[PDB]
Amino acid sequence: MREIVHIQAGQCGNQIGAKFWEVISDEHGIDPTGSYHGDSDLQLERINVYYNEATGNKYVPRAILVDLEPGTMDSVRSGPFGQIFRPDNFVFGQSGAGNNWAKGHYTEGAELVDSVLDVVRKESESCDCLQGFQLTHSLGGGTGSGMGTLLISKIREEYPDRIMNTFSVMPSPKVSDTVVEPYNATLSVHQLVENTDETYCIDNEALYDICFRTLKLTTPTYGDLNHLVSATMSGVTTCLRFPGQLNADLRKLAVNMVPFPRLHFFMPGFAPLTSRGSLTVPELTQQMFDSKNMMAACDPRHGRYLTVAAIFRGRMSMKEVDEQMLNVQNKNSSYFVEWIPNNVKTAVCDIPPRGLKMSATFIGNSTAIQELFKRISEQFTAMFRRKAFLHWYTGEGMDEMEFTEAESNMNDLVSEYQQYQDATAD
Amino acid sequence: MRECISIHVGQAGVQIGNACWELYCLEHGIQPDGQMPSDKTIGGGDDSFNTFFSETGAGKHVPRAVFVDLEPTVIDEVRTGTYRQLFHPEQLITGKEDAANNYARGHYTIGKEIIDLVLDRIRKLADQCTGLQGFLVFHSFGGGTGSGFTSLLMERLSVDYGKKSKLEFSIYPAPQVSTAVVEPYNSILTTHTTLEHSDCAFMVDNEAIYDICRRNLDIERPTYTNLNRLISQIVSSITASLRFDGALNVDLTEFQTNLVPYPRIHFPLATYAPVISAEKAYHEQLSVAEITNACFEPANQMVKCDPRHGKYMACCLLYRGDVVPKDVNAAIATIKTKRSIQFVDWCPTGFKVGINYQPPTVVPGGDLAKVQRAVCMLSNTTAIAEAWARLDHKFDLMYAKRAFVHWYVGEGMEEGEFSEAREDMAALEKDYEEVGV
Amino acid sequence: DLGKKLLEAARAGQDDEVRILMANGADVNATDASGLTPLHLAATYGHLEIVEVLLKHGADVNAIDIMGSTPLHLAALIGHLEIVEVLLKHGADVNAVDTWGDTPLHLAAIMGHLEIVEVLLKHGADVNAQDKFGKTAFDISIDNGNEDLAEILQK
Ligand SMILES: Nc1nc2c(ncn2[C@@H]2O[C@H](COP(=O)(O)OP(=O)(O)OP(=O)(O)O)[C@@H](O)[C@H]2O)c(=O)[nH]1
Ligand SMILES: Nc1nc2c(ncn2[C@@H]2O[C@H](COP(=O)(O)OP(=O)(O)O)[C@@H](O)[C@H]2O)c(=O)[nH]1
Ligand SMILES: COc1ccc(/N=N/c2cc(OC)c(OC)c(OC)c2)cc1O
Ligand SMILES: [Ca+2]
Ligand SMILES: [Mg+2]
Repeated sequence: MREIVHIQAGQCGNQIGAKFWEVISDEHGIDPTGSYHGDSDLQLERINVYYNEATGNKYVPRAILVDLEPGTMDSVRSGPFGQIFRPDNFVFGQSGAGNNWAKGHYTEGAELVDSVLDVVRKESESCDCLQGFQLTHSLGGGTGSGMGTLLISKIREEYPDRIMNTFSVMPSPKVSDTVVEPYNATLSVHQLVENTDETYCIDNEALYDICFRTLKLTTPTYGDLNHLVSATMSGVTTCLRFPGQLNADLRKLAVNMVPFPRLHFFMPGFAPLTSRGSLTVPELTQQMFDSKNMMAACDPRHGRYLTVAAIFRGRMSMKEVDEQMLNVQNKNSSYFVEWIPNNVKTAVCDIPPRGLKMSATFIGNSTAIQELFKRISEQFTAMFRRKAFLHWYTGEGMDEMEFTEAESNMNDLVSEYQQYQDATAD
Repeated sequence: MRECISIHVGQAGVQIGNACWELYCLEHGIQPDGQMPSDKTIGGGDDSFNTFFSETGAGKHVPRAVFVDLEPTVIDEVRTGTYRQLFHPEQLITGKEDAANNYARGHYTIGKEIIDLVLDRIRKLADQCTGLQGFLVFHSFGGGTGSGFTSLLMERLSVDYGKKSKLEFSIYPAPQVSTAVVEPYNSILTTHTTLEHSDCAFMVDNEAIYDICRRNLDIERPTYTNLNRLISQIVSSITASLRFDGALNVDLTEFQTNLVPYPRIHFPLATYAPVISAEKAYHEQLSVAEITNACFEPANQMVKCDPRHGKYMACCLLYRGDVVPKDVNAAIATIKTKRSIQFVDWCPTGFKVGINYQPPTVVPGGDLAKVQRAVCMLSNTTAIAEAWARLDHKFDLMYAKRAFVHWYVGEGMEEGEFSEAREDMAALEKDYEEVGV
Repeated sequence: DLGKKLLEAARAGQDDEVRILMANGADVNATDASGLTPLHLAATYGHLEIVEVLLKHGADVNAIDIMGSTPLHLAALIGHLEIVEVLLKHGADVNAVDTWGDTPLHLAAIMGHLEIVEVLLKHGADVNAQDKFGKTAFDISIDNGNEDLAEILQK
């Protein structure tokens, strides 16, 4: 378990995926040319998890870039870390999807998925010890949502025993007022329940409420939202990129966080929330479980925690961290399930993110995530009751039963979260 | 001289095995390259330490140990450590993909890809022995390899080595340093599958060793290095009778004759004293009676339980150092009455005593202080069922909701083995209760 | 049949074709198999020009389909702010109720069209209107945790 093949699909997938490679390269000390200008050899331990090793001390990220829109190709190249990618890993088509989940999943994306799969093998077969894949994309679009979930199922058919991980961006009318996005998201959640082992729920609704109300940003931009996404993806992959004690394993993370196979949607959290260009141990643990620090528009005090993983970063005494985490479990014992003993794991890392001396990342499997799924389902039902724009989807060959099955699957997913939220151990 | 083979499985078994063999070399006078200056016979020997160390033609003393792990990270540090020149290179077996804290991966899917190679290397050490008497297996309860792969290994050793003995040093899980949430599952599954194939098992409660390091060694947050150094100190006191001259527990057959009255109840309790921090180098020297009293204090036990809550079926005392035999008899005579000690009706109320007149050896860098006399008590009491009761409760809380069960069923294991293992545990608690607890 | 051609013309947004058909006696109030009029489709697909044209030629601003959806229901759902105000300027029923108990205020709140929500309240949207499940527009904001929506409904 070492190498991880990163895949970014769509406009949102390539955008938030570019920020991921800019932030973690700063932490590992890698310039856009590829050289290692670091000051500590700790940045090269398990460096091959997200990078290949080329001649000249040049580290090449193990990322594959996908999008039907040809304009996204030049959007990454013209970035700061733009030319640290393989020209052979750019897979782009002629036309886009236009927020149509059917075009990306059945017609347009079906012609380009095999162009991506052959690039996945070249990265996979050239890996020493591959463990799994991670995907960044949005669910409200047509490419990252439609073709993204299709690409997941095609990869799993050729790598069944590998771990599938996704960073899914949930749609929200506060950031994108498009009425067909609840169609795309609901159809994609129907795919993510079956073909992924672990999914981080990054909610644009929660990201807007953080920039607008907490960060006091009047008109939040995508760069404002992606500042939180890049800061969250870095913390959740801290063990995956540094030694510490947890030796970085996507499988061991899933065995300890996913008690039931369908309930593999994680609620990420981060503290302290900082803007752009602008805390004690009892302070980090406090905000870590606060509703204002979660990247999913859900109140954790409305449900119960099945499993929780926390990553502390920076200079801090190991004993004090074990005291506060046990103390917060005492003051908030009613929000943890009593039939999963010792369901809170604490991780520590010496190297903090840049610009910060201490930080904390929250990875929670809480039943309160049903509030997010109830929201997307309510928007889906209102649109589907009136059959609005359904011809945009059935014209590409989709069956109307797929909409009824996708809504029925997510309603059952919400019902499963409620069953365990009310269960007792006695 | 009858040779013993030590087998180390998983990170816990390998790291504790590494510290154990370091302490063996300091106690026997063996250098990291394997040279033993006080060994007159070169190329062979009939001495007591030959039960653990073989001898090559060049005067090299090599442990009779095998290190196995489904991933190479932990063993690679033994391949490049201080004692890298000591172990046989072909006895360090490493895979590439571990069991992921999943019993099913270690026993069914991943473990089967290396099981035949492990037995062929074990066979090579067995062919070098003139009188192999048994095996010593070091593994964890909560790990995928330590639970799944060990049970598969124990099943295979019973077929190839039918009449040989097999002892365990198991690592009981503790939430303070636990790695997986499913460790109660792996602990119950490997116990049910290894119970028939094991003759005697010394459990090491990670929480018991954790509290001793905090309370007696003044360590604010004990690491794996601090725990393993104290564990190896107790493992050496247990296996010292196999490695030196004496008359108590001289071979593996005597271990179960003295400690195991019935096959299923083969979990003795180990108690060690004194534990004194190295920063108090000028401490007062405890007497034979004061360290003997400490053996009946629950704060010195290797498994957190209350011995005065149960009955004793066997009690063996192993002293090390400046110890006069008449001082032990006087210490027993008081403790035989002044302490609430109860033996079952069907056991002859006795205390077997063995004395080794060499004081314990401390490793450079440890946290323990030099002592002139120490004692390790091995006793089979029904109070150790409390450890199973605490472990079965966490099992019941999760299995009732079938949590994490799909991870096991997806790796060749059937769900019926879960219910079958818990029933075997309920009968084990019923075995201790029908004796007296 | 010009009635079937006026339906397709209002959807695709062919303004000149809509004028030609109405000149040849096309039924402006024709319906499809589900009860949708040209005013329903023009309001759904956001064709403000066809919306104002039909209303000047006898289109029923409060027509309903088999599910009881008015043109204002579909305009509040998809989010065509200008069409909503044009419909209201021609006497559209702001509190029309469909077969699911939903009003134009319910759909605008669920889909997050805050600008349309503010317009509906100015024209007299009943905030006490309950759907088939008893939810009001206020209940939707509280249950969804939409602080911006609840603030608007607390004028
Ligand atoms: N005392 C002590 N316990 C350890 C040590 N290393 C691991 N453990 C215990 O072992 C348990 C986890 O099992 P491991 O041995 O680490 O895992 P494994 O046997 O390699 O099997 P895998 O899951 O496949 O990695 C934890 O509960 C730890 O408490 C150690 O060095 N000393
Ligand atoms: N947080 C965040 N969300 C984005 C970004 N870009 C697009 N989105 C969201 O993604 C949705 C559009 O999907 P998109 O990826 O552009 O379509 P695709 O090309 O088919 O994958 C909208 O609802 C946006 O809110 C971004 O950079 N950051
Ligand atoms: C509820 O019980 C538990 C919860 C989480 C546990 N470990 N958590 C992780 C998290 C990781 O990255 C975030 C790892 O890096 C990929 C990771 O590598 C092993 C483990 C462990 C638990 O026993
Ligand atoms: Ca010799
Ligand atoms: Mg291991």
